[PDB]
Amino acid sequence: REHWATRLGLILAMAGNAVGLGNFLRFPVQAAENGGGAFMIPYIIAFLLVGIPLMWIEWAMGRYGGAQGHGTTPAIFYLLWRNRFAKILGVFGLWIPLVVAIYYVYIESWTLGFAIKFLVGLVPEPPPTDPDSILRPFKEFLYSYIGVPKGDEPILKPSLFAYIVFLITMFINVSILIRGISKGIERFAKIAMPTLFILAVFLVIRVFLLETPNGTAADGLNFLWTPDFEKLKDPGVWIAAVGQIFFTLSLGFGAIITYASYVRKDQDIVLSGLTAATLNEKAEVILGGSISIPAAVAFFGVANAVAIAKAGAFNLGFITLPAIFSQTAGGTFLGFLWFFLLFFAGLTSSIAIMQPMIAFLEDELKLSRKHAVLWTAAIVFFSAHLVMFLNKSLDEMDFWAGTIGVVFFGLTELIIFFWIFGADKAWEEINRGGIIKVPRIYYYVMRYITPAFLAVLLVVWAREYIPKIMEETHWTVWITRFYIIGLFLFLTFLVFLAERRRNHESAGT
Amino acid sequence: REHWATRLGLILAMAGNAVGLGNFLRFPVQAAENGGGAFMIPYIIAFLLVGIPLMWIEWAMGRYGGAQGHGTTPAIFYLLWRNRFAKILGVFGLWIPLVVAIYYVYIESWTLGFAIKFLVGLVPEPPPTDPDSILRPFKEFLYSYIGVPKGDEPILKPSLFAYIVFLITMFINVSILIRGISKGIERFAKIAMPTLFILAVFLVIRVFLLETPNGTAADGLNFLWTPDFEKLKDPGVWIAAVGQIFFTLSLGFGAIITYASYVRKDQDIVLSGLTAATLNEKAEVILGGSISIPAAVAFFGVANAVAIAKAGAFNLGFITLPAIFSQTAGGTFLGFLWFFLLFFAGLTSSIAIMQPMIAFLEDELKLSRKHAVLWTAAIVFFSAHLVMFLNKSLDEMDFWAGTIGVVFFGLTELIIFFWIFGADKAWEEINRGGIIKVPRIYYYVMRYITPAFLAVLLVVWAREYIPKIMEETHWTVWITRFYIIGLFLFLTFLVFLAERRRNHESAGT
Ligand SMILES: CCCCCCCCO[C@@H]1O[C@H](CO)[C@@H](O)[C@H](O)[C@H]1O
Ligand SMILES: CCCCCCCCO[C@@H]1O[C@H](CO)[C@@H](O)[C@H](O)[C@H]1O
Ligand SMILES: CCCCCCCCO[C@@H]1O[C@H](CO)[C@@H](O)[C@H](O)[C@H]1O
Ligand SMILES: CCCCCCCCO[C@@H]1O[C@H](CO)[C@@H](O)[C@H](O)[C@H]1O
Ligand SMILES: CCCCCCCCO[C@@H]1O[C@H](CO)[C@@H](O)[C@H](O)[C@H]1O
Ligand SMILES: CCCCCCCCO[C@@H]1O[C@H](CO)[C@@H](O)[C@H](O)[C@H]1O
Ligand SMILES: CCCCCCCCO[C@@H]1O[C@H](CO)[C@@H](O)[C@H](O)[C@H]1O
Ligand SMILES: CCCCCCCCO[C@@H]1O[C@H](CO)[C@@H](O)[C@H](O)[C@H]1O
Ligand SMILES: CCCCCCCCO[C@@H]1O[C@H](CO)[C@@H](O)[C@H](O)[C@H]1O
Ligand SMILES: CCCCCCCCO[C@@H]1O[C@H](CO)[C@@H](O)[C@H](O)[C@H]1O
Ligand SMILES: CCCCCCCCO[C@H]1O[C@H](CO)[C@@H](O)[C@H](O)[C@@H]1O
Ligand SMILES: CCCCCCCCO[C@H]1O[C@H](CO)[C@@H](O)[C@H](O)[C@@H]1O
Ligand SMILES: CC(C)C[C@H](N)C(=O)O
Ligand SMILES: CC(C)C[C@H](N)C(=O)O
Ligand code: NA
Ligand code: NA
Ligand code: NA
Ligand code: NA
Repeated sequence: REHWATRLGLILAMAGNAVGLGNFLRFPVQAAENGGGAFMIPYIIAFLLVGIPLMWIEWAMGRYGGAQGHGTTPAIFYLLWRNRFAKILGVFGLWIPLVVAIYYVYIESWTLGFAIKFLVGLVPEPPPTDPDSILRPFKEFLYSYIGVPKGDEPILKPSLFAYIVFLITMFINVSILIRGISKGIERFAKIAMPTLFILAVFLVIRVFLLETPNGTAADGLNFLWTPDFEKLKDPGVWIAAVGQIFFTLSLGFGAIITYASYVRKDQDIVLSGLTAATLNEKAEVILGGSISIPAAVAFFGVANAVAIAKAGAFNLGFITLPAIFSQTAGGTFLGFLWFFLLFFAGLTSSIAIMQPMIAFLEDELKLSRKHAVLWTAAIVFFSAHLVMFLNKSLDEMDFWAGTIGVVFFGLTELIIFFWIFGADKAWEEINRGGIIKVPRIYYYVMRYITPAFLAVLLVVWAREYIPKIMEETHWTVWITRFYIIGLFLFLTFLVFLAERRRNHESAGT
Repeated sequence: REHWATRLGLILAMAGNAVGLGNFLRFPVQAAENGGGAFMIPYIIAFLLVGIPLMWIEWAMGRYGGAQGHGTTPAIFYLLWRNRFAKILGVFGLWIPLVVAIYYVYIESWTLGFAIKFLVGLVPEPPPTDPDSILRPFKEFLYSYIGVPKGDEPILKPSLFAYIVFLITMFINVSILIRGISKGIERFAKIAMPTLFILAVFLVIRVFLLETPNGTAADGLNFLWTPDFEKLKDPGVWIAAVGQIFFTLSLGFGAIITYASYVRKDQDIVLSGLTAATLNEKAEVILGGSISIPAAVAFFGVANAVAIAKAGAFNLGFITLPAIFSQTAGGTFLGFLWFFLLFFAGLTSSIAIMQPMIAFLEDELKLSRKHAVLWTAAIVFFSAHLVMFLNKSLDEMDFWAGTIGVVFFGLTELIIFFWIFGADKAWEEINRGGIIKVPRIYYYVMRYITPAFLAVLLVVWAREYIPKIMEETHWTVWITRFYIIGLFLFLTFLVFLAERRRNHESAGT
């Protein structure tokens, strides 16, 4: 089996798995939509009661499986729980990252296409004070790129440029993955993460210099970092905060598990896992939090900044920020640096969510790395046509896989490891080889608090939120539901084939 | 490998593969849409220049593959042509029958549901002369069963009854297939084919007694059997005639090939193949041709009968015929006998188009028959939800797979066997073990006339017909296109896995 070559390499690869579009695009919107500082308390609490303990659990399950030649959850769950149902529940750790990759790589491709156009100055020209006259050209630019519907049909028509850039983006992901863990992912992380850090710091500095008649970047920071204890009682804020913690730490996607499956059996995961998690959190709250929101607030004031965030997932990052930058000297190049940052952040994460399918095909069906990578890319490339052409298909996938799925899977993996496999065995396994030990209090957090917290969350979710989504959506949501259900049945079939191959092989040995 | 147990068994199974909904539903519409007797000359000529020679070619390829343990075209094409492209072209002999099964089993399920309701008398009551007042209730009955759209959305809503009957129909197909070739398919054919023949003869007799002020059944027969040489120049009629010959003989679906793969290496296929073909043709032109058209013509006259046929694929068989029968004593029970006939005709054919996927999984991935059958049923059952809920998805599948695909595949398989593998080797292989020999003239028909006839047909098709279909259809056709393209990529992946398994096994031996 492959292994990470260096400690630093492992840490930066895991940090790049985590630090992605979630930090720079998703966090500012979630924080802004949910009251700024009012979001931050539930967020910090979720980091402590869910993010940290689940991070250690995933690293441990991955390292444990990897020791036996298995890096993905159909096999790993079965190692932990010798029951046919383990293998079926395990399919979610292939299905979730595959479905997420299907829309995530497309959005990543937009950042590359925007980086290219901004570099070469093929960008809109706003009319030199009316905000709408400045924003409209950037709205039109995004809408033309991805091809937002102008009529009643729920159909998208991406530009030829966007489509070619998607192909290029898939090629770049493949170019890294095909080189494998140490020579591909790890080597890339050592270049990409320092680059990303420097680009991000530069942009934070530039933004901190923004001052207009409507405010300063300081006003943005104050909005994000001033607590509002009256919102601690709002379930929606808690649900938002927990969903963001899963998404941002890559938990419940089978991706931390698969990366950790390349950690040597004896090598520490306590300090390493904690470090990757903290690095992500710094990039999220310090870097991601200090760019878009303070820029928007400086230019528009808090109330308008908030309304922009609520407006769409992509408004702040693909329309508003470049529009604001366009009002400054060098602003087109600053937009380039922003999209380049987003691109490296996305790329280091998308390789992490394609690696589970790759590991499964290699570990369980015994494909060569080359074939595993190319068939993985083929399935993602083909499937992404749904997200490219069907309006809101992206939203539907992000909901089932990237929102509900990961929380369900996090609870599942915790129950399997800490309850079924055995709490003391799990605890022992997490701590084995640790440079530090997990604080004792965390045993009770993992065994009782985390699953209870998650279980309640899912119930309140399913009761007061999802009913309005199974009944109040356009009929075309069933196109995406049908297809991703088919993907699950497909992956289940592959796990069935893997077991038949194993059986036929055991009979020959 | 399994083998057919008896000569008669083999013949009736192959006759039941052929004799299906194509004979009783499709033929009358095609003949009626294309001038009755004006259709019949091109049809008879296509039977001689395409149907017969391709039937022998498929039996021979199947028997040839079966001798080496292979019943499906990815492997068989590769045996005939040791080239990677053979295996890829061979995927069409899994994809075509799977896609066709996906809509064909659903339509078969309607015949079972109608048989049930007609048996129990849960049928419409027409108002005792106005044709519309008699037809409308039967139109409404079909539209409620399958759930035709009442608004603008291209969405179907089948009744709960129709949905349960689809499940039952899948179960019945599975119940036969899971017993295998000799104890399942062959044993069923020995019961079903005589039943079908007797039901069909009874219905022809009953219809021949129809006389109304608008005409007699005799008028229907005269319309169908009176040549119109002025239509011999119409390409559309030729295209219609050839498409019907493929569909009705099950050619180009990989299904005759797979059945023939269970014929012993030494056993005759010349007389056997010819007999199955002739039996189908009698059931088509004598039985299928003498029921619906003469009934409709007797009641409505030729011009109206023709207009009914042009009205929809299903109007004549599911609306008009039962409406006409309802005007006669015992007419509800006669409708039962009609739908029961259609059900046995469909069932004996649907098992034939599921068997290729089953044979592939058994032969190439080494699944047990039980697992091959159940996974096949699962994929068909799941996929059929597209045809059940998306208006016109059925039409799109029937076009790409059941219309264009089979003609393309017929030409492909002929080129592979007779040109690449070798005309003299092919000829030798067809005739080996024959109780009779193929007439010498047919060597030149197979080598030159058949491929030339097909090639011209496809060109004239692609030039003067398909352009109007890639540009003049509703956007939702891309939902079905996307999904069936995904099915091809899926089957290609399975052929890739089969080759890797074979490779790993050869290295162990
Ligand atoms: C591998 C799956 C292929 C399914 C069909 C893909 C069709 C892609 O179609 C392409 O779309 C681009 C973006 O809109 C257009 O700019 C191009 O002109 C068009 O060829
Ligand atoms: C990495 C570089 C990818 C380049 C893809 C080129 C796509 C060209 O796309 C074409 O460009 C023309 C000129 O702008 C436009 O007028 C056309 O509408 C557009 O189709
Ligand atoms: C379910 C996902 C399948 C999407 C396949 C879409 C195939 C491409 O479809 C083509 O796209 C072009 C670019 O928009 C259009 O200009 C063409 O009119 C259209 O034929
Ligand atoms: C919500 C959970 C937050 C846990 C923060 C743990 C901080 C560390 O807590 C420390 O743990 C050590 C090891 O068990 C003990 O020896 C120390 O006395 C204790 O203070
Ligand atoms: C491609 C096949 C599409 C068929 C699905 C048709 C079912 C439409 O049903 C609709 O589904 C929506 C989404 O759940 C709901 O919001 C609506 O209440 C419901 O009427
Ligand atoms: C295996 C793939 C499952 C995808 C969702 C299938 C949903 C079937 O839904 C069923 O449809 C029937 C027919 O309209 C309705 O009568 C039933 O009330 C409904 O439960
Ligand atoms: C093989 C027998 C299958 C029987 C399936 C029963 C489906 C019942 O279906 C129900 O039947 C009621 C009474 O007719 C109707 O009023 C309801 O609308 C319908 O949903
Ligand atoms: C692409 C094929 C997917 C189709 C899945 C449809 C899932 C079922 O959808 C359900 O169907 C019922 C019966 O029509 C409706 O009454 C319900 O409103 C709808 O939710
Ligand atoms: C369109 C093709 C129709 C072919 C009909 C063939 C009828 C049989 O033709 C016969 O074939 C025998 C064997 O070669 C010869 O010995 C006979 O002389 C010949 O008449
Ligand atoms: C589920 C994803 C659907 C996206 C497909 C959108 C492409 C629509 O494009 C349309 O396609 C039709 C069918 O070929 C053609 O008749 C029209 O000319 C064309 O505009
Ligand atoms: C940042 C990592 C991926 C995030 C995917 C977010 C998916 C949901 O985001 C959605 O939010 C807005 C809601 O009005 C819409 O305007 C957008 O179309 C978008 O699909
Ligand atoms: C008989 C074996 C399967 C035949 C499938 C036929 C598919 C095309 O048949 C179509 O023809 C008519 C055209 O107006 C439509 O009314 C129907 O909805 C039907 O889909
Ligand atoms: C799905 C994950 C790889 C996403 C990543 N953690 C991010 O924040 O963008
Ligand atoms: C697809 C084939 C099995 C159809 C069959 N030959 C019929 O006439 O209905
Ligand atoms: Na992150
Ligand atoms: Na990343
Ligand atoms: Na037939
Ligand atoms: Na049949």
